Amino acid sequence: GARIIYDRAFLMACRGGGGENLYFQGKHPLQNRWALWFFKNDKSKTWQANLRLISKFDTVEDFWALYNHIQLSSNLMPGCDYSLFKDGIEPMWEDEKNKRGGRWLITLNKQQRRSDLNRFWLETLLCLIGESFDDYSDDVCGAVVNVRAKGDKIAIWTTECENREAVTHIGRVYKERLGLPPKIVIGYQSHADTATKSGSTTKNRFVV
Amino acid sequence: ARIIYDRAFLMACRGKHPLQNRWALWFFKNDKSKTWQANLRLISKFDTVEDFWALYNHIQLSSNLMPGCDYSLFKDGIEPMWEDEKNKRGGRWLITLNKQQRRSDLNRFWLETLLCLIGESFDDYSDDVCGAVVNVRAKGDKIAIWTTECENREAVTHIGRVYKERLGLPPKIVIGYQSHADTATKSGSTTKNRFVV
Ligand SMILES: CC[C@@H](O[C@H](C)CO)c1ccc(-c2ccccc2F)cc1NCCO
Ligand SMILES: CC[C@@H](O[C@H](C)CO)c1ccc(-c2ccccc2F)cc1NCCO
Repeated sequence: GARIIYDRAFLMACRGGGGENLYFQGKHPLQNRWALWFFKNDKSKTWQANLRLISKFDTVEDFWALYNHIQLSSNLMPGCDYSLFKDGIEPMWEDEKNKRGGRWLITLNKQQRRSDLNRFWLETLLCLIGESFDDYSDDVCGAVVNVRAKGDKIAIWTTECENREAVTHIGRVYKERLGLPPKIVIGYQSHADTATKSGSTTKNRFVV
Repeated sequence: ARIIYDRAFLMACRGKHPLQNRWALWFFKNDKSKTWQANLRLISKFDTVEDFWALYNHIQLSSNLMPGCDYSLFKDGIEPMWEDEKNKRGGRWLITLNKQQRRSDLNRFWLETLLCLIGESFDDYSDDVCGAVVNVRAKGDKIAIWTTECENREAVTHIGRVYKERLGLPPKIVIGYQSHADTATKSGSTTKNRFVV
């Protein structure tokens, strides 16, 4: 009665349609159901009005259908954010599953939009849907991409910043899967520190 | 697979269970010194049974009934205005309540409407549902389910028959479906009903 885990190679092989899905039993179930959110930035609107749920999915094939659809139907607008979160967790730090939590953060420079945004974001998505952090995948809430003019942010959000073992294992595996050099250190920030603006930086509770 | 909750399951969850859709609760007062942008205020969004009940229990305790007001629950991304792309070709099953039935049936009928929406009570035809509107008025209240396409007769009349069943209305009491394009034009004391159940 075990966790459903997909490595990167298996998820890539399941890409590009193909499956007949006979008996509604030929699709590959995910451990969790996931919801894709969009948060727009315009028209003098409340935080709630700008957050929109796009779509939910709980198979590898339906992930790839949505991915292929967004990849062909959507263009990149700064001010926007996309978030993939487990079903029942809103992509806001005030949520019961995020308020005690935080994020592993990747910051991309202006150059790296064109070179690394799509690659790093896909690798992040596969880490989530594939349950890549072993038992510590349960600490994962979701992932956020902030598209910005200064430079783009990609983050894995986790549920509890005081779970050092879980947080640091997520961190180490994520950095490995992004193929980041050991010189490039990524930082974990409590959402409670990120919420308070106190200077040019937020404190990192952990680094890998 | 579609997430469907019957009435009994949703009531059992009242003091997390995902909804098929995310829903947005809107409030609208008729005020001309402010116009349709400032009058229409978003109150809150939700996509679980428990968060529906938290908001319901909150509004039920914290809010008192003012005529001229309207509340609307619509799917996330559909504004509660007929000009919206998802409503302009559509219409509404309308329940009109007399002055007496404000005290007896408003809260009951409105709750039953809400459960039909969040529970996906119309089978595949729940996708034709946009939302629901309650207009609190002195003449007598209005409750309506809004659907996306008035030319989908099969979708529309299934919704109306299930809705009428869930309101526990007698078969003598016939409800009417009105195109938003007919309701927009004031032509007398009544609007034409494209269908009736
Ligand atoms: C920031 C990348 C953004 O780019 C779009 C093409 C618009 O610029 C984007 C957003 C969401 C998803 C997404 C799809 C399926 C499941 C979860 C998801 F988050 C994928 C992408 N991009 C893929 C590569 O283009
Ligand atoms: C019956 C109209 C109004 O009644 C109050 C007395 C108004 O001050 C009302 C409005 C919205 C909601 C509502 C709550 C949660 C989600 C969607 C909703 F539309 C519930 C109610 N009434 C509850 C039962 O009386």
